[PDB]
Amino acid sequence: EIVLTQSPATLSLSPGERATITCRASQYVGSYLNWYQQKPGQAPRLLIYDASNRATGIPARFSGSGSGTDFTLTISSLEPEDFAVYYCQVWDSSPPVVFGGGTKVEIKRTVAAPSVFIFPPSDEQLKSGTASVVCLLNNFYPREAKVQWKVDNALQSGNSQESVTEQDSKDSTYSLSSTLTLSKADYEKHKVYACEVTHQGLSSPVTKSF
Amino acid sequence: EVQLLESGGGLVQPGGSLRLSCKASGYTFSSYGMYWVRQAPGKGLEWIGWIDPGSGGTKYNEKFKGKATISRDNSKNTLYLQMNSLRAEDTAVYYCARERYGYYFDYWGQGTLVTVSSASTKGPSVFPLAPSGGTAALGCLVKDYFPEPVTVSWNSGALTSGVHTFPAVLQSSGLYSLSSVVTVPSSSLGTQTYICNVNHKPSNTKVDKKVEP
Amino acid sequence: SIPWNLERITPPLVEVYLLDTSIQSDHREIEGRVMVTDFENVPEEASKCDSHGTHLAGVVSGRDAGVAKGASMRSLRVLNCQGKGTVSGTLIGLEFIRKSQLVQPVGPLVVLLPLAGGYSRVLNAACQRLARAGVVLVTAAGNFRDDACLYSPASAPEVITVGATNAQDQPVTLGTLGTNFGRCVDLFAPGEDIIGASSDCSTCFVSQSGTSQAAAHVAGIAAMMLSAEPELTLAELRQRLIHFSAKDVINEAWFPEDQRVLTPNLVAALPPSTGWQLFCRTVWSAHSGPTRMATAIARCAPDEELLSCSSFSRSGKRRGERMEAQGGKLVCRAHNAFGGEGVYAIARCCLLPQANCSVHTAPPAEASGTRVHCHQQGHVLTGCSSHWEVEDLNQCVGHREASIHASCCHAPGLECKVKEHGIPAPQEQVTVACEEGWTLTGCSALPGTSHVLGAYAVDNTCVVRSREAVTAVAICCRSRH
Amino acid sequence: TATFHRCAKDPWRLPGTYVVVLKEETHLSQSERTARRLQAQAARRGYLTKILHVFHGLLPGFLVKMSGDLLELALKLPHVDYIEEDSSVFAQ
Ligand SMILES: COc1ccc(-n2nc(-c3cn(CCOc4cc5c(cc4Oc4ccc(C(=O)O)c(F)c4)[C@@](C)(CC(=O)Nc4nccs4)NCC5)nn3)cc(C)c2=O)cc1
Repeated sequence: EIVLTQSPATLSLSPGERATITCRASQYVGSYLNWYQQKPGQAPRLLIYDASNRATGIPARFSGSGSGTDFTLTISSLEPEDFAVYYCQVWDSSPPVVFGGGTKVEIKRTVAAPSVFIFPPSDEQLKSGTASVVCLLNNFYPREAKVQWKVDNALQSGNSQESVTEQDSKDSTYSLSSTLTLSKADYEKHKVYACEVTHQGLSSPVTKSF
Repeated sequence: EVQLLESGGGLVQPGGSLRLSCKASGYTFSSYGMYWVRQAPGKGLEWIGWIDPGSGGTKYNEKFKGKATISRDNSKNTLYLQMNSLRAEDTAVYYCARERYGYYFDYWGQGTLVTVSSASTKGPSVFPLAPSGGTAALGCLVKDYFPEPVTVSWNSGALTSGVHTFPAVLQSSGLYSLSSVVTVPSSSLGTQTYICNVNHKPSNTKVDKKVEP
Repeated sequence: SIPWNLERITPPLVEVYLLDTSIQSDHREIEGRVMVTDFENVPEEASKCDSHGTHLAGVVSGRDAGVAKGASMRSLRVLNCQGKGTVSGTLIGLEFIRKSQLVQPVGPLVVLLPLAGGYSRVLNAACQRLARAGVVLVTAAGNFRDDACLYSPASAPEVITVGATNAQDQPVTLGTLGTNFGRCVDLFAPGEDIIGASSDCSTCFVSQSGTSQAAAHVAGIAAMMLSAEPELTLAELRQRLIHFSAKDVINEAWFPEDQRVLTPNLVAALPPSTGWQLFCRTVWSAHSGPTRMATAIARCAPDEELLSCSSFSRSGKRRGERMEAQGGKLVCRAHNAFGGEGVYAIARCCLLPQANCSVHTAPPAEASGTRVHCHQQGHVLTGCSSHWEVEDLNQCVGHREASIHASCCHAPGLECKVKEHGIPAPQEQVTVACEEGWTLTGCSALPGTSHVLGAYAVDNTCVVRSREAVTAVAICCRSRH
Repeated sequence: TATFHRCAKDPWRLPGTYVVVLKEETHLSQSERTARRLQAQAARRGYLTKILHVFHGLLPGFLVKMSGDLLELALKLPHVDYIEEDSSVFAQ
């Protein structure tokens, strides 16, 4: 079977800057390769068909090239709406279709540090019998970060969950919210709690003791 | 115009089966190939099967060999999908896509979400996240609800700047937990009253909670 | 990028007829350009049924991986789902072409025959009748690692027989088999690991190997030649294929020893294009066999002129050769000696219009030896031949006990000269080649020599096979402009 | 004076089907008459023969499906140049 290998997995660029995405076929596919654009909450959209032809109603900044095994997709000037997920597609015998892994085009801006905030379990939640410690990491860049929960200088055993917002519409930043969920009995027989943040510049633990 | 109207999304019990439809309009239904392609959140495109509305000829992905079945009704210009013995990994957004034979996928469905869970409908418990320099942030925790989604607004929608409502997380109980935070100047903490407006539409649960240190 | 088999293809109303299996005309590589005729004649009777012809249609006119990108093709079904056919069913397909030639308007017709059976008298006769009607027939040599003269339509003198070469320009090997060879083969072409249209899906590609892929490659070149010059005759087209081919790139060690001299060392190419120049080619006769009065006869193709005649024997027991007029053309006749294994007659076939070559013979003189020259106005000496009746012994010279023969061609536009090279104690062969821009017309060995097996031309090099200095004598001609 | 031809590669021979090739100047009416004369002489001897095709444009003659026993009889027919036994061709 044919395998479509896309490179890179993530492309971080600035608007106006040029973008090049590569799709490599494991076999000869001629010029019968397609490109798709997928915006979040949407279905993919045909971008380039037959490796070089622009689909109807797509701007001229999108251009495709290649024949055989190596294929490229070029965006001359990055418009802010061009930051999406890109897929290369080809037909095959068995299976009848092959999709690439996808390439996420990301907005690049200056390195921003997270405005790290900590939140203790609310007293109304303490009556319910389960504690939840929340660590906020507001408006940072890039999306790569790490949170290590420190209950009285011990580690994060795996009783924590986190979620990251999508890149902001205004400042192109990211935000994270980690939740250390502990039982009421384990929350009582401990004193100090902290969340250690790994981002650019220095380590920044933020603590709170009841 | 060409439209592909999907239907049959919702909740499926583990071991149960999803039953989806794809209503086609604006073209000669039998002259184009049709696929069912799914996509798990954050992951890529996974094809399920193919059908030729003319012949009835089908092709299936080997992973869903015994579990998947694709049929059609040319009189209704409708495509059908059935996927038996579902597991939590089968939770994805399912699409129906038109195949222009030998060229590309020219038309797609809107995307239908199917969630595999044995949990029952439950309203959330809303807990505040009290604040404590120049700018301070505060929020409220929306915990233990099923199914997703929940909508959070601040001060009945008058507070939009600096708001970050986070995606929910599926926890061990099978329930969802979410948090929404706003960043405000520390000076207006005493003057301005901050409330989060939680709405869990599947259970008609509307909760307003005040944030105070 | 561009597949290896298309490296020697320079891109600058012609119909290509295909007699093969069923084809998938809907394939993106060939759709809209390849027509499916209503012809079908197969013995002993889905995606596997189409596999062979689809690939070959893609090899000829494929949009991405074809030789003649966008060439008009018309397919006939003579091979079943297992790629098997009959000679009878093949004749009916050929008659269908002859009927289609008369209905449809005039234009160059290329008939691609990527099939082979044993030698067939009726099939070769059918190929002759079509070639007499102006059809260019391109055939596969066969994948039996055998002499292609034993296979039809490969053995038909009027067709272009194509052998197969790999990416390293070496003859294709497939287990105990591989490409055919011999004097019936015109040239070789890429025939291993050839990417082309797969009948599995409308945009699928598959790699296939064989003389069928090599013959389809040559049909592609021929269609491109006929698109640019639709008035090229078959003789002109055969000469151009030979002239455009890569030379001496095949290691002949792959071929059996007795087939190395017979097999042309040519791999098809289409170099960048560019007045009148002299084009010559070498033809080998059939082996004469053991008889003191046995005779090997080499003749040229219609529209060609015979300019020289040479002979060869692996044992050396021979009585030379002679040129004689049969019809309105000269023929190369080689003579065997008593107790000889047999001889080969070697002719030099050139495109020299209205040359009216005549043979001029001087009888043995038994004096100090024999001599003859071209004395006519606007005549040039193109070849020197010599034969003798004895069992043991601008001018042509021979032994005093032998007759001398001169080929005198009326060609005012040519200027000819003689190049010699002699070796006292030769190590099996003596070589002399024409300079750049010169065309070899005649290859002979100088008489009075110890023991010569024979002489033959290999492109523009005179090769004299050895057991006084043994001298290789080359007659080189070229146009004055 | 008529000759017989067959495949030298014995596994590729297809006896029972023959191509009766006539002399070059033979008219189509003479080809159809020869095929009728062949069918008549074979039926008088208890043999069933089938004329599969009659060649017009390319070469004079016809395609016959008959027993090999009739070859001596068919070679004695007038206007006949040669008869060739059908054989197999293969994709290369
Ligand atoms: C009426 O019943 C007949 C009875 C006998 C004859 N013949 N037949 C032959 C004869 C037949 N073969 C087997 C096929 O021998 C070749 C096949 C191919 C090729 C070259 C071949 O080599 C020959 C062919 C013809 C003659 C030639 O003398 O006509 C020759 F000297 C050498 C080439 C390389 C193409 C080629 O160059 N094409 C030619 N076309 C005419 C002259 S070269 N490729 C396709 C395939 N070898 N010799 C010789 C004589 C003297 C003769 O009277 C004809 C009809």
